[PDB]
Amino acid sequence: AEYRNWSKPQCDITGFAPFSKDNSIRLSAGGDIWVTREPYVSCDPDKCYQFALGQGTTLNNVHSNNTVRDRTPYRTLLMNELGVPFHLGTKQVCIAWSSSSCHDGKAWLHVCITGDDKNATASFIYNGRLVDSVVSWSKEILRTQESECVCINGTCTVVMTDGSASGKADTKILFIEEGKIVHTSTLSGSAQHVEECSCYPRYPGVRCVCRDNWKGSNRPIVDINIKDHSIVSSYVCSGLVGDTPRKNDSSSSSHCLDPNNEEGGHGVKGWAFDDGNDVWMGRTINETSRLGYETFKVIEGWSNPKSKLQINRQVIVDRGNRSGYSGIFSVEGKSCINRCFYVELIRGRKEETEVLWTSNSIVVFCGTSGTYGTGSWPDGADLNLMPI
Amino acid sequence: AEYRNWSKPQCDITGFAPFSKDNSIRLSAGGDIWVTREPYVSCDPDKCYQFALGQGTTLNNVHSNNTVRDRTPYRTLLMNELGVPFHLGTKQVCIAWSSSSCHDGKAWLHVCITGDDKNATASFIYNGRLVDSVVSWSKEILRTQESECVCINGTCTVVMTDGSASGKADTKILFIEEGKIVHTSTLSGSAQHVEECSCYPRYPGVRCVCRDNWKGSNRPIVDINIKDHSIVSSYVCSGLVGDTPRKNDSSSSSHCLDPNNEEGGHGVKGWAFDDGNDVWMGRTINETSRLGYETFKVIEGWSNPKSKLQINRQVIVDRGNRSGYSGIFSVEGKSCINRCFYVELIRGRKEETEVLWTSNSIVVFCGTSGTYGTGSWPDGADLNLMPI
Amino acid sequence: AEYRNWSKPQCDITGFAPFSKDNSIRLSAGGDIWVTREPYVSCDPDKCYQFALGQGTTLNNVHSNNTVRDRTPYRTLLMNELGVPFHLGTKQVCIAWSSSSCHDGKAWLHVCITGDDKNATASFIYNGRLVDSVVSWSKEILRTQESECVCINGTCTVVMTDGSASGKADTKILFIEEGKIVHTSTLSGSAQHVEECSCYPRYPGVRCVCRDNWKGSNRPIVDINIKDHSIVSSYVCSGLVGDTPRKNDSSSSSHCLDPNNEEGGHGVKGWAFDDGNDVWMGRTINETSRLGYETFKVIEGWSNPKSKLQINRQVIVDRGNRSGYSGIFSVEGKSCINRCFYVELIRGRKEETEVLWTSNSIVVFCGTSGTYGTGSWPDGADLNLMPI
Amino acid sequence: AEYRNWSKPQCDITGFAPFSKDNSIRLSAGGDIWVTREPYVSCDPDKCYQFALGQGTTLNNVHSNNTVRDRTPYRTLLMNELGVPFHLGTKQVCIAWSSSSCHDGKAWLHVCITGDDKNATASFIYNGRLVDSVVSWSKEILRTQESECVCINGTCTVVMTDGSASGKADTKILFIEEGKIVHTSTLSGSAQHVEECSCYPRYPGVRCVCRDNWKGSNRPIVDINIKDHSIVSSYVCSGLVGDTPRKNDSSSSSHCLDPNNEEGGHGVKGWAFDDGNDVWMGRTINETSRLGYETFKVIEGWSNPKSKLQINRQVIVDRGNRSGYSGIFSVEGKSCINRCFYVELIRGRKEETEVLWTSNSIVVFCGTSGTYGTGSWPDGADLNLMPI
Ligand SMILES: *[C@@H]1O[C@H](CO)[C@@H](O[C@@H]2O[C@H](CO)[C@@H](O[C@@H]3O[C@H](CO[C@H]4O[C@H](CO)[C@@H](O)[C@H](O)[C@@H]4O)[C@@H](O)[C@H](O[C@H]4O[C@H](CO)[C@@H](O)[C@H](O)[C@@H]4O)[C@@H]3O)[C@H](O)[C@H]2NC(C)=O)[C@H](O)[C@H]1NC(C)=O
Ligand SMILES: *[C@@H]1O[C@H](CO)[C@@H](O[C@@H]2O[C@H](CO)[C@@H](O[C@@H]3O[C@H](CO[C@H]4O[C@H](CO)[C@@H](O)[C@H](O)[C@@H]4O)[C@@H](O)[C@H](O[C@H]4O[C@H](CO)[C@@H](O)[C@H](O)[C@@H]4O)[C@@H]3O)[C@H](O)[C@H]2NC(C)=O)[C@H](O)[C@H]1NC(C)=O
Ligand SMILES: *[C@@H]1O[C@H](CO)[C@@H](O[C@@H]2O[C@H](CO)[C@@H](O[C@@H]3O[C@H](CO[C@H]4O[C@H](CO)[C@@H](O)[C@H](O)[C@@H]4O)[C@@H](O)[C@H](O[C@H]4O[C@H](CO)[C@@H](O)[C@H](O)[C@@H]4O)[C@@H]3O)[C@H](O)[C@H]2NC(C)=O)[C@H](O)[C@H]1NC(C)=O
Ligand SMILES: *[C@@H]1O[C@H](CO)[C@@H](O[C@@H]2O[C@H](CO)[C@@H](O[C@@H]3O[C@H](CO[C@H]4O[C@H](CO)[C@@H](O)[C@H](O)[C@@H]4O)[C@@H](O)[C@H](O[C@H]4O[C@H](CO)[C@@H](O)[C@H](O)[C@@H]4O)[C@@H]3O)[C@H](O)[C@H]2NC(C)=O)[C@H](O)[C@H]1NC(C)=O
Ligand SMILES: *[C@@H]1O[C@H](CO)[C@@H](O)[C@H](O)[C@H]1NC(C)=O
Ligand SMILES: *[C@@H]1O[C@H](CO)[C@@H](O)[C@H](O)[C@H]1NC(C)=O
Ligand SMILES: *[C@@H]1O[C@H](CO)[C@@H](O)[C@H](O)[C@H]1NC(C)=O
Ligand SMILES: *[C@@H]1O[C@H](CO)[C@@H](O)[C@H](O)[C@H]1NC(C)=O
Ligand SMILES: *[C@@H]1O[C@H](CO)[C@@H](O)[C@H](O)[C@H]1NC(C)=O
Ligand SMILES: *[C@@H]1O[C@H](CO)[C@@H](O)[C@H](O)[C@H]1NC(C)=O
Ligand SMILES: *[C@@H]1O[C@H](CO)[C@@H](O)[C@H](O)[C@H]1NC(C)=O
Ligand SMILES: *[C@@H]1O[C@H](CO)[C@@H](O)[C@H](O)[C@H]1NC(C)=O
Ligand SMILES: [Ca+2]
Ligand SMILES: [Ca+2]
Ligand SMILES: [Ca+2]
Ligand SMILES: [Ca+2]
Ligand SMILES: [Ca+2]
Ligand SMILES: [Ca+2]
Repeated sequence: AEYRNWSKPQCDITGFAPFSKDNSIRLSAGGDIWVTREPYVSCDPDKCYQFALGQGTTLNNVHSNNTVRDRTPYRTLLMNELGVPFHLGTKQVCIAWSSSSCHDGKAWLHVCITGDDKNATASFIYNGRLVDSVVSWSKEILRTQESECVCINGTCTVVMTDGSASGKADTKILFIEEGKIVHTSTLSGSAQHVEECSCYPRYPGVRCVCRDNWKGSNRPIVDINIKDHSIVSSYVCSGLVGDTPRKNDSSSSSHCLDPNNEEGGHGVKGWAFDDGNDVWMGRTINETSRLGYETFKVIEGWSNPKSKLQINRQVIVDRGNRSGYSGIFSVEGKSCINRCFYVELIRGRKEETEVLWTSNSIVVFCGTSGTYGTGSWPDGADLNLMPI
Repeated sequence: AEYRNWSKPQCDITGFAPFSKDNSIRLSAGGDIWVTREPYVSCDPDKCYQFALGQGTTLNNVHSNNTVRDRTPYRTLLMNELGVPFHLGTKQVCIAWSSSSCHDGKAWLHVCITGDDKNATASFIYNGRLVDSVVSWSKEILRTQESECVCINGTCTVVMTDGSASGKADTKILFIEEGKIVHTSTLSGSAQHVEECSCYPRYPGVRCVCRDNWKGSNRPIVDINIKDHSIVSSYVCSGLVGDTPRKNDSSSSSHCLDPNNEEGGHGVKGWAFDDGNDVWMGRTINETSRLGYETFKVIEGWSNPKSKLQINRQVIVDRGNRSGYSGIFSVEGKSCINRCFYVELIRGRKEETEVLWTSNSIVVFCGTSGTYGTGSWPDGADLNLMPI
Repeated sequence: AEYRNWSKPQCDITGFAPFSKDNSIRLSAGGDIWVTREPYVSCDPDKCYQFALGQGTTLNNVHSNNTVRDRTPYRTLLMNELGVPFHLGTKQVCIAWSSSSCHDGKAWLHVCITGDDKNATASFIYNGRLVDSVVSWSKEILRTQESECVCINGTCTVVMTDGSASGKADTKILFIEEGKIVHTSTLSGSAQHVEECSCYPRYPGVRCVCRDNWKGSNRPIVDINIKDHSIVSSYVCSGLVGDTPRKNDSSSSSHCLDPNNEEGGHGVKGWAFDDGNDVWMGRTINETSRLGYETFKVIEGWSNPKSKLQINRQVIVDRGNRSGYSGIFSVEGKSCINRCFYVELIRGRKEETEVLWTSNSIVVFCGTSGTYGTGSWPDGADLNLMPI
Repeated sequence: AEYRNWSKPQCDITGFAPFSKDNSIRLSAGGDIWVTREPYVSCDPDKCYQFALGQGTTLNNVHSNNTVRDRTPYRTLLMNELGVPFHLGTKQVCIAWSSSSCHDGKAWLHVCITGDDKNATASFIYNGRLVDSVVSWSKEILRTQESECVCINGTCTVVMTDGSASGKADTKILFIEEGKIVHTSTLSGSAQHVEECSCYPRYPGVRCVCRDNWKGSNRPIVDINIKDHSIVSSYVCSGLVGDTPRKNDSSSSSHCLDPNNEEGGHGVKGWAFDDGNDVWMGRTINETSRLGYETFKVIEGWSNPKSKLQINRQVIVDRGNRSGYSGIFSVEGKSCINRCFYVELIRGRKEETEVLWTSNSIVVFCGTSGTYGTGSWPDGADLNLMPI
């Protein structure tokens, strides 16, 4: 086995094609399925895995009451092969209420954060054994991506944030070789508030598209030099912005270096990536809440903060159906690196009151250079009929 | 690992021997089993897999109401090892309400069709990663085999139909190398309406025996040249015809080049294959509905449209018990290529009203050059006692 | 991978040591466990598998009513790794109401018999593909071992019986190379009625200890020359006899060449093997029914029909708890071939009336040259409390 | 594959980092989970396994009544991959009410003890086959570690005790090469009462930290020379003692060679290991019962019986939540041997009366040379709401 370098061109992308769905909530109506949130997909050199943060319970289970909560001692990172729903035989790969995973071409890395809100611990688990850990630096919910980290030449990188949700915080990018934290660079450049980075290889570096929870409805960008550890940061230029909340299409504005200051507070995890000077991104369709999910190409939307010229719109989930977190992952082809995305379909509290629990299913798409049609892939669970 | 060429003679066939049954519906009476239809078997160079189109639900599950429906967003292709019933730990290999799979000797191909009836998308997934997709060409339920595709020298072929069920439609045969659509040939020769081809290697080409849903109770044949991409087409000569509906044995007639125009409208998925100038086929015993299932050898039935001389009849499922789709698959022996078949045993709506759901189990047989006896392998589920 | 020859000495045996138990019936009280009977253990060169004949249902399942019946269309051979209870994810390896399996060192053989009582079919499945089949020869429940076949130099042998349970029948020993029936020898020598042979390698041949269902409470022996296909047969000399029913210890008698004519009618599957001129065997403790299970060494009990000198008694299952079929299997050590046995613990009908079903669990022991103690390993299920 | 020598330095340890949790009891509230006690973790050269002694039942199961009992015929050793909860598809690797497992670098050894209290049998199972067994020597609950054995150069060692719980007993250390008992050394040196040793490699020997159930609240130490089979024994010097019960921190005293005679009677399984002349250990926080669980480094606590200078305290489980057995396991890194521990979280009888059963979940930590924070990882099951 060799290390993944990802030293290949990004694939031709004309839009995205259907790839997986787990129907997890519909299945949990007549089966033992884990209660989850904050899921993601990541793949070894052969095949993909779906991950999620469990609530240490199944759904048709008295313990599923109040799974609205973000951090308990019972949250673990569940890891299955993609499209195998989180059944009772699913492996919990670490204790974690925040996490991120990747494969360097030789073995898995899991970055797992649990413990006290004011003093959480990040364990680093590579090749099925604990190799390192770090404390919270700022003592206020040490957290990371909730999607795949990225490894190049065997150096894995991961964005972690400690401190305020709605003010300045302390973001650090760690570098990991065989599970060992070998360097820490701190957040630098013009990105002001960084979370939950959806990151992807982009030889010779990594690139991340994050969530500003403070002043921006534009998403931050972070560029990571793997070799000398340098960090630059900015925002997705594109005049059509990717966070939720945001202002509508006619009212919105962005900026390449600064938060737009537009409904900025709060956010949702999301993704985007560069296509020359164009940008592919997706987002919730509804501008205030996590209902619906679309993707498009903004032309010059990677280098022109004034551009609102989208093309290749696809509805992934229609505007009446619920979405949630979404993130990028990258899959090496024969000649090129393709780009894929998953989308958390959240059901339950607080939005839905028919049931006491909070879970999610996923649906997953992949970049295609072929043709494709139209549709809608929502959760499909009828909450009026689920475990009373 | 090398590519499958299948450059071996077809095995001596004196009839078929029992091979698998999953008892899926009986199991679903006290366990969590997926609701399925449109199943098939296909095998890698070591071992076989059962596939089916799930309804994104298990049976003892409120979501199993109305699984009569043919296409929802929740349908995925389930893939298990043959004889492992579709339990909750079963892997969903793509989103699909129409599908077809094969192994080229190196890796799996899945052809998966989902999305809008008028604009469905066909994703092509090879070696656990999406490589291509195509849109509907005619905008009316893009669909494919519901049984294994066939790959020779690493070029996989698959029949896909778009357009009318009960008039002319646009059938295309695609060619796929490592998940990449490398050519499309359109349907040619004298076959008028083509569906759900049960296809099998026949070095140097592929051969398919399809379903005419329009004017024929004889089944179409399609011959696919893998090397220069040419396509010829006709009908199964044999005077005893293989579709359902059909006219009875004394009243029936066929034709080698044309639909018999005999109760032709509608049909059911089925299979047949040549044995010199003889033909092996199977079919439902009842001539109007999917009750019972038999197989036989019509002598000169591959080259003489007047022949009604059958021998080696076997009842697979008796005439009081329900059948459904059936299709061929092919298994490489030490010296020869054997031929096998599965048979969908459909239970539930609309025919059976004791329950609100629609599922199936399977039973599977294989060509044998040995001797064999007699029996009946129905579904065995007592619907009077199942999830009320 | 090479072929198993088993060209090693039988291990020193001072008695048997505990090896596995599946608690299948106790588990089925709060889980989805298959209804089974006629189980056995067999092992590949690495590890062991438990097999059983399923009733195409789980226990807490309406379909478990009447699983007393010996042959239905829904019976399949279940195969798990040893000590993994027959859960819903268990693989059904063929359709079978009678079966036998072995590994030649390269791949599995399954011998599977299903279909009409008067015209049953025996499929031969090797390396995950059907290679041969035979019809019933005598048209009266073609049946085989219900325990492992034995393969030497890649020629597997299996005893099959067709015809009368309580008169002369037609026993044949088949020889199989890569799933192909390459020869059939018919039953020869002085054994009059042969069933359900518990067979074991004994270089250069195989040896079997069977069930006489007609005139003998002594068990038959069958010797199989793998190279020239010759067959001799007799009975276990030992004056303490191994069938059930039988006469008590003081009243009993045997004979090396002839059925003892002692309560002979009927029987139960069992095992024994030679240790020089001594014999190891086990049997039910109760002499008329399948309650309890013991093992011992009869000294000179392999060559002297008058000897009733037992030593090294072990209770495997105490005389108040239910037993059932038991059979031998053989496990290659570094220097020697060890001998092991499983014991069917039958629960349910007709003997137990608290429930409508009929199943079994297993317990398994292995030959040891060490020391060992005493105990009792019954089924442990409280049928007064099970699925009403 | 080569033999594990463990000829590497013990890793830098600054405390312990989170590693796994199975939430087994919370899961058993809406799923089929085994009833267990006496669990442990052990790892092959790639990955870790959780083990436990099952009660031959699942929790939501009538058979879970009275699982308070220590030895029944239905207890088997369950083995899963670490963090896969003991679901119904879990493999029972032997019959055992006392056990211990290890991997020599080539294959697993299981040491399994079942049968009569006064005449129990210890089976030794290596590479999926029984190789040896021994009887009870003293005829009073032959028992072993309930945590991993240790293998060096392919000689595995294991501590076993027979005889009195609250007086002198007969402890022996066995040596096993490929499952074969090749020598037995008896307990020697100044350790008076030995149980349930938590053992760990320490090249060139093994070292164990045990439970004195008679006169000591200090834990015994046993040193095992693998090459010449010699045995020395003593007690953990450290003035803060590791058993439960014990006297409080201000009242307590220890002794390097003798039981402290301090509330000594009874005990709980535990672990410790040397760090130069310092000692790492953990223990229950409550001094009389198995509520809470902490770990610390006593400075000079390995060579000075007067030292009560602890540093690097971590709460693993807070003082209101239940603990239980805990034990060490060892994981080979690239350059060093790390040390990890699991902790049995016991729920049910006799302490908790809301339910009739007795089970446990686990939580697992690992030595880290990094930094770490604070938290609490209890069982989390609400017994007021569980299977009535
Ligand atoms: C079958 O499926 C395919 C693929 O999904 C559909 O084709 C796509 O249709 C979408 C939506 O209409 C297209 O996305 C849109 O691109 C527009 C670009 O304008 C024109 O420019 C191109 C070339 O430059 C011309 O060839 C063409 O005439 C375009 O019209 C944007 O203006 C759109 O944005 C606006 O409309 C959307 C959606 O309605 C609004 O929500 C936005 O906020 C905004 O106002 C949009 O992005 C897409 O490019 C097409 N894809 C491809 C590959 O062709 C078929 O429409 C579909 N068929 C059926 C029957 O459903
Ligand atoms: C045990 O199991 C075996 C195998 O299943 C059975 O043997 C088969 O029996 C079937 C059904 O009778 C045979 O199939 C039939 O072939 C007929 C051919 O006619 C004769 O020609 C051959 C040689 O040319 C002669 O040797 C022989 O005498 C044949 O009679 C066809 O005429 C049949 O078609 C007609 O009958 C069927 C079924 O009854 C109708 O439904 C049809 O519509 C049609 O009118 C039929 O196809 C088969 O060939 C036999 N197989 C083998 C390998 O021999 C045994 O019968 C069975 N035994 C018991 C006791 O059940
Ligand atoms: C702990 O566990 C061990 C192993 O299970 C037990 O030791 C075994 O005990 C059994 C049962 O008593 C022994 O089996 C018996 O062998 C007898 C042979 O007679 C003597 O011959 C030898 C040497 O030739 C002498 O050393 C010895 O004194 C023997 O007594 C047979 O006569 C027995 O058959 C009769 O008794 C049985 C059982 O009671 C009846 O049911 C039979 O029908 C018959 O009348 C019997 O086969 C066995 O050999 C011992 N094994 C070993 C390895 O020593 C311990 O007894 C046990 N301890 C406790 C406390 O339970
Ligand atoms: C975030 O998480 C980290 C790691 O868990 C915490 O830091 C640890 O805090 C614990 C508990 O206070 C420390 O353990 C203690 O060590 C003491 C040593 O005394 C001093 O000596 C060192 C150097 O020699 C000085 O640097 C330092 O000032 C120490 O104070 C012992 O005295 C303690 O034992 C006593 O206190 C405990 C716990 O309160 C009692 O229960 C005992 O019975 C006993 O009386 C104790 O062992 C530990 O060393 C720290 N670890 C590290 C790596 O620094 C942070 O406290 C935490 N932050 C928050 C906000 O929760
Ligand atoms: C669910 O949790 C809430 C918050 O603790 C609690 O008040 C409520 O009683 C719980 N609901 C049920 C049905 O137990
Ligand atoms: C967005 O979601 C809100 C919240 O329910 C809803 O009321 C509103 O109609 C939605 N807005 C749009 C523009 O679809
Ligand atoms: C099942 O679905 C039908 C069609 O929508 C609906 O009318 C009916 O109420 C459903 N049945 C039940 C029991 O909910
Ligand atoms: C075919 O099926 C129909 C539909 O129920 C039934 O009424 C009829 O009797 C069957 N016909 C034959 C010839 O068996
Ligand atoms: C079980 O089967 C018997 C035999 O057919 C039948 O008479 C009886 O009604 C069945 N029992 C139940 C409870 O359905
Ligand atoms: C054997 O079993 C029968 C059947 O129940 C029982 O009545 C009898 O007591 C048993 N006999 C012996 C000798 O244990
Ligand atoms: C549980 O076991 C105890 C001890 O045998 C018994 O007395 C009691 O009846 C059992 N409880 C139930 C609910 O059956
Ligand atoms: C220890 O546990 C006992 C048993 O319930 C409890 O009563 C006591 O308060 C605990 N002691 C301490 C010091 O926490
Ligand atoms: Ca924001
Ligand atoms: Ca259930
Ligand atoms: Ca038709
Ligand atoms: Ca008999
Ligand atoms: Ca249940
Ligand atoms: Ca003590």
